[PDB]
Amino acid sequence: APAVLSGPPGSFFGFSVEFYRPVSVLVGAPKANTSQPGVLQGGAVYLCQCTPIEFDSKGSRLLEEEPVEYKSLQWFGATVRAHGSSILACAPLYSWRTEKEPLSDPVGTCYLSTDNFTRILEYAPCRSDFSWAAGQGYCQGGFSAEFTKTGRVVLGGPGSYFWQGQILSATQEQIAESYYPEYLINLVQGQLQTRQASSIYDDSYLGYSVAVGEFSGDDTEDFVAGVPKGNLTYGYVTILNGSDIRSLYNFSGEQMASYFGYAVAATDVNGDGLDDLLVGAPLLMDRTPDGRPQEVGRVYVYLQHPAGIEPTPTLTLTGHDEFGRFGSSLTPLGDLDQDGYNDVAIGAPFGGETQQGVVFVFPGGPGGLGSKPSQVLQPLWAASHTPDFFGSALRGGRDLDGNGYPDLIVGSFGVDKAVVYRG
Amino acid sequence: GSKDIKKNKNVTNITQIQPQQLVLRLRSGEPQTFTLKFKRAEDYPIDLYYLMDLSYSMKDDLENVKSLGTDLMNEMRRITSDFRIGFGSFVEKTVMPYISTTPAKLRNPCTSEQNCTSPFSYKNVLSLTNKGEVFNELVGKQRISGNLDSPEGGFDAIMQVAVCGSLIGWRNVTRLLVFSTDAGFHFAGDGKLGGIVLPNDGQCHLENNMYTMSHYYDYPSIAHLVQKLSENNIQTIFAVTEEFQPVYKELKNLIPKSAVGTLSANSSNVIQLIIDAYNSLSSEVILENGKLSEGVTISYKSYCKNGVNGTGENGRKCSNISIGDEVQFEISITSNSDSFKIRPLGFTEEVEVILQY
Amino acid sequence: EVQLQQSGPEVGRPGSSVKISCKASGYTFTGYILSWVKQSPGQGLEWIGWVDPEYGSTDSAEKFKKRATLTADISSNTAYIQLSSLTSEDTATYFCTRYYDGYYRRWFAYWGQGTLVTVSSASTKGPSVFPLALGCLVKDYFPEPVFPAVLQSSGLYSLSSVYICNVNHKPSNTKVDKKVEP
Amino acid sequence: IQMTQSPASLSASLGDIVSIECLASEGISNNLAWHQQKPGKSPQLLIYGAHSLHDGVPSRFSGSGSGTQYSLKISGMQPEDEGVYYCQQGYKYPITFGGGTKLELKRTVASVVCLLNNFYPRNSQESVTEQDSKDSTYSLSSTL
Repeated sequence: APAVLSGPPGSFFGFSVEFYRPVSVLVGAPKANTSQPGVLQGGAVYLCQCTPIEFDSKGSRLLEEEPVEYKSLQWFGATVRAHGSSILACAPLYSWRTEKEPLSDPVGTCYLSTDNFTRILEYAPCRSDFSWAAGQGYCQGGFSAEFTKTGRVVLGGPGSYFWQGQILSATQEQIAESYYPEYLINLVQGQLQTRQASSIYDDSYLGYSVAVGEFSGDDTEDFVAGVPKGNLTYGYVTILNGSDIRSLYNFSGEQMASYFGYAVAATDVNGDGLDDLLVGAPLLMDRTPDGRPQEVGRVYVYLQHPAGIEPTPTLTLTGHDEFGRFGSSLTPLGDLDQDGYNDVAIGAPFGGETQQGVVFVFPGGPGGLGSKPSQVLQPLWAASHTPDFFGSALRGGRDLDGNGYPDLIVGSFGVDKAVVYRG
Repeated sequence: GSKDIKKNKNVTNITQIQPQQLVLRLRSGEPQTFTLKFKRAEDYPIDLYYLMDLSYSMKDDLENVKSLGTDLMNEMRRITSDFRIGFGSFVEKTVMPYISTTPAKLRNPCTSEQNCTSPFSYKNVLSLTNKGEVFNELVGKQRISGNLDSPEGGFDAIMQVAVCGSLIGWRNVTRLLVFSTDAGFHFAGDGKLGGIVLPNDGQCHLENNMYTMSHYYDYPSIAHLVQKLSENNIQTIFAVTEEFQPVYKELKNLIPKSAVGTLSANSSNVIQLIIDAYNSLSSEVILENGKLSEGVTISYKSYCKNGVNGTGENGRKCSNISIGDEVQFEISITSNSDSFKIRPLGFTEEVEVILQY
Repeated sequence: EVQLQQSGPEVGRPGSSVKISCKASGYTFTGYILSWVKQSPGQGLEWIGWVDPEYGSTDSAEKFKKRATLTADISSNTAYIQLSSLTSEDTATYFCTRYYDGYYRRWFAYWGQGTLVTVSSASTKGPSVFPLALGCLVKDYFPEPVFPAVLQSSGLYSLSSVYICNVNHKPSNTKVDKKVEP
Repeated sequence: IQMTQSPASLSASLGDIVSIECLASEGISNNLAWHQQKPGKSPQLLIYGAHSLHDGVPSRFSGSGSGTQYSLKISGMQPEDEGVYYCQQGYKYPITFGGGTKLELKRTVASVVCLLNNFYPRNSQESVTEQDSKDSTYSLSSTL
């Protein structure tokens, strides 16, 4: 019995999803006209006379005439993440007008709710003295993000340092201590961020996707961040230590311009107590035996061994669908079939016979991830002119109703709906 | 089973490939091989389109590209008797973050000192004409533009040049697309930053010689670009600089019928690049299986000049094909009622294969 | 048969503008580039520039980019050259010429009959024919046409011709029929 | 590119073969043509592609050469052959021409208006008409 839900159409609803278990799906509609005065299609995050919760009820702030930050087309709500009583709805295209000079830099602004919106913290780490994307100006903080098990906020801005990318990390406590909205630049102390690398790492899109998992046995969650345009557009996926980001590993891709890092994941796919890396390449072209070059896609799985993580993927499961862009949204599923063997979901935006888009789910096994998705899930509604996009933003791996098995939430913003599945 | 060759007009002392039609007739274990005697015919007409990067990094490159139409024709005289040239322009998609959307910088995406036209994804400056003078004049009239990030949006321009067969002016000849950049390239997925989530659908979105649908469509994937370049008989010449030579050199390995080359900071060797790349392309012949499967597998064994014989993917390729040189293609349809199309890529001249089994 | 029927011999003033036409027939006017090849009396051929009826673009040499505003009319299959800021030194014959299919074959295969424009500051003048009373001598007449005519310091054309001679005048319409007498 | 085609002018006997060279400033890759200018008439194309013959042209005309050097060879002349010959390049822009060769075939040496007739060779300046196709004579008339 598939539970087919729906959302508000014609507002770019469905651009992301989340979990809740303090029960709430925070889905962003980043091209929605807001009730904020003087703001044109800023975007919003919806929990639904149906009205979304105004993350900041007041309109665009004004410079101390001209507003001090362009909420117009800020794409607020493109990536929404949640952990407990905390919400990290970020605006990747939030072009704040720098108080020093007028700049439309999408620094990205996350409105860090605490204790169910009792206090909204304007947490924009990329909004700092560094701007213009020479630092964190065009960083788009909150293009991707994630939460650890300790509540630590992890942000990925793929535009920081001329789109080299970076991973931000600060806990709720430091955000609250450094919180002072009277200043739009809050230098949060003790914030673990990746150091600026050399210019040869520019246009790497580090943090284009963000995942978390243990990879060094340091008892803290270690950051995984896709770098789909690094290593001469081959794309790699670096892993960083939780206590201090540093640089643990790198994992180069096995084809050009495949977007090795469009989506990443981190879960115990081999079920040995050690998390493992998973990468997706939606642009993974592959010539057929006929000699015709046609994208089919495959997902690279770097299994982690006790001695370390091997630089070669132990398995690179492949998609068979034609032009499916397999490898667009990976997110752990856990023990779907109750064998102690964690699985992973993956979404095809343009796959399927009628461009619907199958969400592929792989079974567990000794080698890690599978190569042929054991369970096949498809959108239920009939196809239309506008794309389904069913699988361009997905989250899963927790339990909602407490039925004893993990569930999954699909965010399909082509038709602005969502679907949940239970075992 | 039998070759059943029909309409095999003998290759011209224009048919470059004989048979120009045949109907093979068997299935399981079929090794039916029909020698495609491919003779590179002298003076076969060529249409060329020069897609050029118009970001500020190619401000000096545009000055060299200014006087290209007459020169490219003057150089392809020795290879073809009927040649045409057209021009296109591309900078980047006209939205954040690839450009700054401030009112002051939307008119001038580059710095205040550097005067730049407002950003544009693609502008069909000139449609294919036998008049290289129009190419030169319309290229000179083009004004430099700019963007913010290093990669440039040339793939949407490549698709727009390919799809608009009538408006661009493509003929039934060999088509070449010299795609010139000095920086990297945006592709599918690079548009998620600007909230451009619907990809390049691959249609003619050219209004008033301007790709006005930048904000709606994303850059295409490399696979879709390959499909549109091959399906339209267009042989790309990725003229890129040496800083991205280890980039586009790998790119040519995926894109069929390509030949990357290096240019100076100002693209001074672009004409020599085109000539050498097309010498490599013409001396090459990647026969295509067109599209047939589920009951047809084609193995290839070329026997080209100097006695070199290839197998498989190598056998689908010939090298060192001189002017008028005859090569023999042991094209074996293994199969395992339909008339599918065998084409040497970049050639509208075709051979017809019917697997009536 | 490709033919290029030009307008009659134009007359312009120094500093004014003249519009020489070229009614191209026998071929696709839009499909072929049309060039103008100035040829002064007694001089060679100098390539003014070219028009393009298809996309409307024009490009000229460094001597004609700002002076000769070249233009074409698609509907009438007629191309014009605007001699903005004329000079009396440019009294010459202007050809509209078609390339030999174009491409590298940029050969001027077809030439119009020639528009011998006479840019001068003198109005139309009747043909003053005064013989000795063997032939008719034409002196101080404007404009050409009726020994090629040679312009003198008086500013009017004059030619010698060696049965009643009938000197015609298309513009002036001052027909003169002088009997050839000693 | 400037074509200093040789010679400036020449005269040859009836039926004589003559080569007219148009050397280009750079190798033009067979981008050279030839034109003939009859007096009071529009020029006519003779040789295109540096080797080929235009339609309606007598076969005595021939084109050859490659790279930089080219030749216009005329296999015997006739009175119909008189005119000014221009070599036209098509490599760069602006288009360039030659100085023009006056291919005038030779023959045996020969108010009141004073008429002068049958002379060969040769305030107010007087022009002389081109030689007639019948006897190839030159006449001058001066007013004084």
